[PDB]
Amino acid sequence: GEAPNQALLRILKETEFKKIKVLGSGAFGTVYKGLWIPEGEKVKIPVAIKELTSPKANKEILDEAYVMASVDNPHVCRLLGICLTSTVQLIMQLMPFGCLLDYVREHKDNIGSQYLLNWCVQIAKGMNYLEDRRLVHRDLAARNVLVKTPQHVKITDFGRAKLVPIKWMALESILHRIYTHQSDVWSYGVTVWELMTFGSKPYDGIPASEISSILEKGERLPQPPICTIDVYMIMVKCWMIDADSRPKFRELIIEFSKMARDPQRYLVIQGDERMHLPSPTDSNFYDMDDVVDADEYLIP
Ligand SMILES: CC[C@H](C)n1nc(N2CC(C(C)(C)O)C2)c2cnc(Nc3ccnc(-c4cnn(S(=O)(=O)C5CC5)c4)n3)cc21
Repeated sequence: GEAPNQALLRILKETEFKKIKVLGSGAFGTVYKGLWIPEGEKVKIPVAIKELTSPKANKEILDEAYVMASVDNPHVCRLLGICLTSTVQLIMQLMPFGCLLDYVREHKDNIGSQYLLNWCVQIAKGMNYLEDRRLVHRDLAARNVLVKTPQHVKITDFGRAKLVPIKWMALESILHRIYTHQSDVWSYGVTVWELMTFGSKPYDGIPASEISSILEKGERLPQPPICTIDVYMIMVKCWMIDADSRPKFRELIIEFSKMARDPQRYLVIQGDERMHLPSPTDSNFYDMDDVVDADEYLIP
């Protein structure tokens, strides 16, 4: 059959989690900001703690734990461990800049072409990795891309990942519930559109029930003002009826990489290049002592 999944599920003690405060709540559940202080290791890891006491809630979150514990890529979010309390909690890496959707909306005036094109390469890299691991995300959107640093993004939310977000879904998925890596490619094109429009809602005001009809007639999301025909043509290719005619994620990495070498040729932004976003070599970016990021804290 398939290859044995030898990933390790780390059961973490409640007593090892300090300075807990709410980051956000919604349909997704509740995400808390915390500090993981393991054993006598002299490390304080900034963490995010997710929870959806119901047996069906524990089933769904343990399915997300299963997928999230099985992934290992710089552009994908890995599970650090789980905490078994009244409800099952997922322990993950704190992404200080939150989701990419809210980031593009709040920092629109300082987001340049190089940042936008790099985010596209990075999302495609993480997506290609999921394809290698034979995983179909089934919920790629700008809301599910987290910002570690303005120059480093990662894909998350494995609640729907396998081996309804209508406005992000490929037409085969809306009509026949068919999900493939090529259906994820359609969602990637919508994710790209969301970025290029600085967080615009796709098909705003249009009800979900009308989307399938809109797509069948031949209607697609419009060309963002900053997008050259070069960038939009890539988005359009992700939205073709025939899934096999859509680009492969490895081709999106190549296409956006070439473009990111001359970003002003592919994205037209007023007051470009001069736009600055916080870097790790800048003041007040970071007890403070013994703080180690999850990407630098390997195994026990
Ligand atoms: C995505 C929204 C979630 C509430 N959230 N908010 C953050 N903070 C906002 C705060 C400021 C204001 C300072 O910007 C940063 C934040 C930081 N790290 C992680 N960490 C991770 C890591 C891996 N996965 C997840 C994860 C998985 N599912 N979800 S979700 O269901 O909340 C997603 C659909 C929104 C988050 N979170 C998640 C974070």
